[PDB]
Amino acid sequence: FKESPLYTIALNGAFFVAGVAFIQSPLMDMLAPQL
Amino acid sequence: FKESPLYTIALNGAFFVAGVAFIQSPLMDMLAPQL
Amino acid sequence: HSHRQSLELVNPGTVENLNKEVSRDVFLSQYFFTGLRADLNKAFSMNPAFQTSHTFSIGSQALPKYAFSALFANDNLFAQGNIDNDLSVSGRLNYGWDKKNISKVNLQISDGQPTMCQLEQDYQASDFSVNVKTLNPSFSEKGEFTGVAVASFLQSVTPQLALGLETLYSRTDGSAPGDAGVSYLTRYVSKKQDWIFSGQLQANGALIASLWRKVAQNVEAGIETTLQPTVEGSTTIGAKYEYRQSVYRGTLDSNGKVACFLERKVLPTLSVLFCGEIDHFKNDTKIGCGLQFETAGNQELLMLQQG
Amino acid sequence: HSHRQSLELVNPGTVENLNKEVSRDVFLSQYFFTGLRADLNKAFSMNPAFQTSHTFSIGSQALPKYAFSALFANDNLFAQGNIDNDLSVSGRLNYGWDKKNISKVNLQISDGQPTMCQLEQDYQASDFSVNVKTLNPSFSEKGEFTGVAVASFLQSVTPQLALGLETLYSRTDGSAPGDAGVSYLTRYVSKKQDWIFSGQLQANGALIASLWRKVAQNVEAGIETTLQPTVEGSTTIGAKYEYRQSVYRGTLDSNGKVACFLERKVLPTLSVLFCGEIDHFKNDTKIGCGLQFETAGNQELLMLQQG
Amino acid sequence: SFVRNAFTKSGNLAWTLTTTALLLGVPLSLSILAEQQLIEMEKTFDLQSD
Amino acid sequence: SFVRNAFTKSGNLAWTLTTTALLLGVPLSLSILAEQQLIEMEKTFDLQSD
Amino acid sequence: DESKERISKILTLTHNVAHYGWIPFVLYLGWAHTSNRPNFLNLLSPLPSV
Amino acid sequence: DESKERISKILTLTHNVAHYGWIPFVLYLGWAHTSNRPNFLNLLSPLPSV
Amino acid sequence: EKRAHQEQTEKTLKQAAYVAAFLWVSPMIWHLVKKQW
Amino acid sequence: EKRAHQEQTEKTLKQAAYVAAFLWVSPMIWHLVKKQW
Repeated sequence: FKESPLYTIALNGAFFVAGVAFIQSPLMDMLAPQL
Repeated sequence: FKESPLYTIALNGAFFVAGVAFIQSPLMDMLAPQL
Repeated sequence: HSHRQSLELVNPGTVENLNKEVSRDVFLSQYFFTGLRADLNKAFSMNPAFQTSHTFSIGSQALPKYAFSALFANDNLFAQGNIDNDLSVSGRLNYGWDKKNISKVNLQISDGQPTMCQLEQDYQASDFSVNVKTLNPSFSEKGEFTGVAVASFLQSVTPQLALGLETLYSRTDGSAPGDAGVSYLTRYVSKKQDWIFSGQLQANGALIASLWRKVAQNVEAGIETTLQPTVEGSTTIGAKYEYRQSVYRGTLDSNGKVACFLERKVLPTLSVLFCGEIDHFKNDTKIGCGLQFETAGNQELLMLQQG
Repeated sequence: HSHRQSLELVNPGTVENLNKEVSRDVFLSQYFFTGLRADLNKAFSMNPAFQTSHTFSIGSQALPKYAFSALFANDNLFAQGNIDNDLSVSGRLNYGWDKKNISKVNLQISDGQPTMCQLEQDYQASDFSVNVKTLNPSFSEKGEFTGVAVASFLQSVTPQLALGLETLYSRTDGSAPGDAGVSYLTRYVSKKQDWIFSGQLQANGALIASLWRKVAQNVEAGIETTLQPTVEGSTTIGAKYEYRQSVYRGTLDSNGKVACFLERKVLPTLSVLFCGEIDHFKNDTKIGCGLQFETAGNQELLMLQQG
Repeated sequence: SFVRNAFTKSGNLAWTLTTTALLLGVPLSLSILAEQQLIEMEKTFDLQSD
Repeated sequence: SFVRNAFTKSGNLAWTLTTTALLLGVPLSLSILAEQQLIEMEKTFDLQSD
Repeated sequence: DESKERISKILTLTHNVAHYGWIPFVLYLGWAHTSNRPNFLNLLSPLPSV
Repeated sequence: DESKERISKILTLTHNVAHYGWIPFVLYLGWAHTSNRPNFLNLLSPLPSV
Repeated sequence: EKRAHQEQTEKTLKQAAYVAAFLWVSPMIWHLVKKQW
Repeated sequence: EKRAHQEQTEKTLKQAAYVAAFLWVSPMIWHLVKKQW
């Protein structure tokens, strides 16, 4: 347990990067319905 | 302003009688949709 | 009594079904919930009825967070267990010794305490119906009866009117004498069965009397007035609309609260419920949507469901 | 500057529309409500746009009990008044001096106090957009400026990237010097316009940066991360599905709350909204349905609406 | 003013009536619309068959 | 017991995932169903015309 | 300066007049612009006249 | 009486056994009665197997 | 006072039995009334 | 201390004007960079 002040920014940046990669990956086009 | 203990029973009975008459009157058949 | 069997009466409905046409059909008392709730139902067989329901209710104080319940029913035997969050187990078992005679035992348990355990035998006859139930039955060293015992009798005086009584015995600890009361119930059915009236002069001067009407095959409405020192009673007006795609139920209470309950059948299996209420006396509202998913787990059942 | 006009840039969107693609399109921040709410809209004309909206919201703290609002709009002039319960009047007026230059004045008043009165002039050009707004403007005897004044400038450095700044002047009472801050904003547009990224290094070290993607004509998704001593920020993931019959908007926040917003268009006029949210950090839910009725009052408008 | 009191009370009663009418009618109106649409669809399906 | 703690935590996480999936999918599933039904109805209307 | 006092008084008077007559302002613009010119009582009420 | 003690002990033991084994009771009756006899893990979980 | 509460309970049960007999025989009494008028 | 807050505000405004000029001329600088490489 550290919960350093920088941990919040590191976590938010990590989630932002992961979400951007997920959104721009083929997985999001797959998520859109075919019909 | 009286709000006598019997006023509650008189009011409930009056509403019951009025609602019964309304339900069993032509007005409720009219309320049911034609289609 | 040959000569006195000529009247040929019809068996009146059991005591608990006295207000079924109004309390449990044209009112939201039993169907109402709050906040979201998803109800997943699984059907495994049809001829011998079996099911495995689930629930996910959030935001409702009355409802639990999760509740697993398996219901088993066949021609003469009906059982249902219901696990709940906090390991609160509830169960009901119904066994019909004869076609018209059924013995029902309910049992609800919460954290190791069998709080509710009522065993009742129901006896339906040509003209009269009598059922006796014992809530929290037990025996004591001094030998006197313990717990609450209720016996009700309903006899059809005429084909369109039935009268009866409900006897109540309740004893809390057994040290003191158990208070006993009697309640009077009346059920009137129109010759055409278009409208049904029922009155209940319950114990402690309580009067729960209701009326029921069937406007058409789709619309049926009813009214219930309750009365309970000073009395505390409310008059309720209700109506219900049933169609091939949806079931609507409205109600305007005497306290001022207005409620509705719409159940849309988007699909034969999935049904989306909406349940909103308003409280005009304090100007607050409690609204909750929900779900009802009925998915089978057997090829034959799915084939039957799709037609 | 003839030789330096050869680049032929495109005008970037105004500063307030920097996050429009995400904040106001693929998120529920603006659309969310609680408890029931009925919104009746009346349309009186089409060519010169006029409307007379109404609202009946119960159970929502943010929303009012009743709100009458008439919106008038034509080719170059847009006005909207909004009466609210408690006689809280709100108003907005937009006048376009030129096709690309518009001056907007908003005014909200509650119980005789013009709490909000901001006048802004917006100037859009071939490559840059600049708008200046003055919140609660006034003058003082000592002669110094009073109230809050904000000026923002956005210039397109390249066709696919625009950079700018937002200058803020705020003075509360005028006795003390008015704190002034500057904010940096960046907007990147993909060559194909498939995805849009925008970053905002707001004042006080606040970083509001978002991303936007258009999966297809129906599905578009975006992400927004906010940051604000110790920082207090949340990351939001969102998506929206738009169809000919309904508009869906979902969002999973970093705080744990999950929300959705379904708007079914049962009829071209009547639209039934559903808006439910969950708060997994405290395990409570806030859900509210609603209405949206768009009924005309003119024969021509009804003929146009029915097709 | 007593006139103002009557005005506000009469407005509040109108608001209550409108809200109750909306709450008890919108689901019922949606049900009526759905049933009628299903009836029309069945009629169209029968016309196709015949 | 630590095993019991893991059991309850893993069950609560499963409940949270199921509830979130239901909340974010049921409206989306209803929208997909409505759009598909409208498409089928348009196809039927075109088949009638042709 | 004198111009500052003029601006302040103009701001105060325009605020005061707008607070009472802004919604009427928009309603007048609407009802005048529309060729039909519906009556005030029907225009205010939320019912279709056609 | 002795019969009362017998009834009391029977009630206690049946309560204790039911509290733990009632839901299993119904599940066993179901899975045995059904001709398909689905496996326990699929029977418990809320997913369609067919 | 156990004496007064036992007596009242027993009398309530006896009256309940009386009205039970009344309801059991009520079809017969209604038949007789119908014959009379 | 009004002196330090007025000076800081004025310097903030001056830096804002500087970056405003930077952004105004940025297309030209990017054009020159593109020519260079």
